Amino acid sequence: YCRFCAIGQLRIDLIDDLEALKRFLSPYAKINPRRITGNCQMHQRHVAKALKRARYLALVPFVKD
Amino acid sequence: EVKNDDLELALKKFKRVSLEIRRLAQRHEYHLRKGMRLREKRKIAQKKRRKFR
Amino acid sequence: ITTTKPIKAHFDPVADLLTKINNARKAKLMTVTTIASKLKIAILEILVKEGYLANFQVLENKSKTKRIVTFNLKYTQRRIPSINGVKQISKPGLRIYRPFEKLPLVLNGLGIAIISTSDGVMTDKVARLKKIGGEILAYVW
Amino acid sequence: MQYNIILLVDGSLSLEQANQVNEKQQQTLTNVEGLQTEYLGLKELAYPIKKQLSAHYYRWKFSGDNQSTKDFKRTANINKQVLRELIINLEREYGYLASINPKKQQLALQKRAKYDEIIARENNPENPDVPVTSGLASTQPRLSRTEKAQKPKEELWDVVQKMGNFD
Amino acid sequence: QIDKNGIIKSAQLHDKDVGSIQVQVSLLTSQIKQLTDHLLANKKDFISKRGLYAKVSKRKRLLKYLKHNDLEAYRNLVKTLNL
Amino acid sequence: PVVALCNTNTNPELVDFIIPANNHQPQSTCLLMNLLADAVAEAKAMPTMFAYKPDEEIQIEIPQKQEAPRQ
RNA sequence: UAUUAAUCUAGAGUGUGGUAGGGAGUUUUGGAAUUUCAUGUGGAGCGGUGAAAUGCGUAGAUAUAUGAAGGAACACCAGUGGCGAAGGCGAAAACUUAGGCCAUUACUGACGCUUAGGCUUGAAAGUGUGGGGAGCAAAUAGGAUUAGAUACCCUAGUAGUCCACACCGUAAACGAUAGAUACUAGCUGUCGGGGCGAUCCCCUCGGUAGUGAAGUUAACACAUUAAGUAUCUCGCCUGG
Ligand SMILES: [Zn+2]
Repeated sequence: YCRFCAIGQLRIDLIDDLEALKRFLSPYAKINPRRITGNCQMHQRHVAKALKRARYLALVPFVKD
Repeated sequence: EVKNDDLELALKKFKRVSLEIRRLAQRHEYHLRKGMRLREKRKIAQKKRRKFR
Repeated sequence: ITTTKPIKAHFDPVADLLTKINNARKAKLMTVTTIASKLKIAILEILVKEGYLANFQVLENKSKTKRIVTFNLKYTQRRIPSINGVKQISKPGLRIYRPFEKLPLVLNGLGIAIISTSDGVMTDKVARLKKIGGEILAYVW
Repeated sequence: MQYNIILLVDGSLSLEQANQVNEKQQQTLTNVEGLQTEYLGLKELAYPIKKQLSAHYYRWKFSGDNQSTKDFKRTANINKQVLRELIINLEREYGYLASINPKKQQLALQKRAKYDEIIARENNPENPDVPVTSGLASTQPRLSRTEKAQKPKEELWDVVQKMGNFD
Repeated sequence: QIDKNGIIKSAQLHDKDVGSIQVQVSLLTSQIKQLTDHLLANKKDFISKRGLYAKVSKRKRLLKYLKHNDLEAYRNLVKTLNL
Repeated sequence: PVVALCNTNTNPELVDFIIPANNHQPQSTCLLMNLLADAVAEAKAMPTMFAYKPDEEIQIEIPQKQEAPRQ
């Protein structure tokens, strides 16, 4: 179940679906692996890249909720 | 990891998170080569793939 | 007709043919495909006139740009090929050249040798009758 | 090539001087324009930057030569009011082919599949259906013509049945 | 920054002849120029040096072929800077 | 010699006489061995109940026989 | 076969469109944590190991919270993963740049493989010059153990470990498997591209794993990515 491949999202960008990226962040400020997110490897890598960029941009926290 | 409501139900997950924190902390306190890092990481991944399937 | 599968020739014709025929013999297959050449043609008909293979038809496209050829091998109902062993003496950079007076006889005449002296392919015994020696293609037994 | 930039302003200050900073950093560009000044408004900071707790996020959407950013880069760091200067380029992994853009069909059908407000919750997103439209769009032919009619032959079978009889 | 389509029409002999070795050698010369500028700019981009060597040797093979088949085929091509 | 009820996973060259029948389904098994048993019993002078019988005798009781794939 | 006169496109390259990737270099940014310092809170032990002991501690350590500084390396994404010819490459961004993949009626027309010699790269350690130096840590000192300990343990602790410019050219630099080409059962996967087409699945062209037939192998094992069937070339070996 890769919902991005299911819907054919076909593109990811930072400021359009921020809540879709909080859904993937763990409650303890860490990236959830494949076993939780269920995404394909390439979409998961893109999400990790975008979440790192948001991490840089002071959009998501570092060590707490 | 802030989670506690009344008495104990939080504590079981506290043991879980403490176990994983200890797991993540033990391998960043003793130095050895990067090749050992990679090989041990692959060994752990193989253990997860063979036991938890 | 309309083989609808891309094929490409390996290298020198004699080896390109022998490798395919040996692999087909071992794999118990029926036919193999390869590009066609006049020397490969000549060896094909000199073999079939000895009865060592089934249908072989040279094929071209709707033009004379590419010519290919396939062939089936002489089998039995018990499914055993007519070919026993194949080995080439001529080799790129290792051409052999044999006068008639020292012509070799494959497996006391049981085998077949291909000797293209001056008129193309011919049997070793008919070349001995011709007493014409020359270049030797390969051993077939 | 397209450019995308996220601007961080010095937080608690009012919204108007932030747009003054917008224009001030708009003059920092080389011969590139064709952008929108649309902004994301005030948002709480996920973590403190130096001492502030929130800020406004501003964006550009221009597209120009590679010379565009360098002067803006050496200006923005000096300007204490602007803090975060992400510089997006088309180096992001993307695709916009017209033959593939109409995937809104997939969106809509996935939504109907997800739309199960009725009591009959028998639908499952992760479930095969074995459908077939059978669009081949591939034949890969290689025509051949008959040039020779060499020694004929027939076909047969490979069934094995030996020993003939018992006795 | 290389403008591949532009140089093609320069040495082009026909309307749609793209495999004529003149255009490939011209593009190789321009790419070698750009890669030389890049290499003198970045003394430590070693993979660029590998690519530059590959391209100059490829040009060498192309020119050897050209000067071998027909002696008069490259009369108009010696006008391009070489050696 | 040997004769076998060779399923799709067997090796044909080993067995002398090949009978490509499905042995996973019990109904097919009983069918085949009953016809073999009557084919030998007719030579044993016994009546061939299932061999050379026209119809309305071959059909044997069977628990629901489907789902050829196995885990 | 060699030479030469020519012709063609499947070999091999260039174009077209689509396409992935921690490919590389240069230029910038970030945060955790350690250490040091400063600020408060506090009064006897701390550290340390099999057990101890040098060592640190009322001159306020450890700890607790905040701030400053500097240096190094980039958890969680992370894989029966991806890229690179090899060594290697994973916090973020920009510029330059590499090669790669699929379909290519397009173009050219055998322009190809191998490559003595030549050239380029090449982990760590080491050398020279100037910096930088938080932590770690050769050598060195001390405390333990031992019969001895110039070691294993502990406390310190220098070169070095980092950056800029030049050099060295070695490694179990390994898949212990040179490169190129074509063929030869099968099955299970996985990743990239195309089409059909909510993923799920179908197939096509490729890479990457596991299983396994014949065949090979001294055996172990390899097996469509061969150590099989062969060819071309290079390099290599002839008891210890
Ligand atoms: Zn996906």
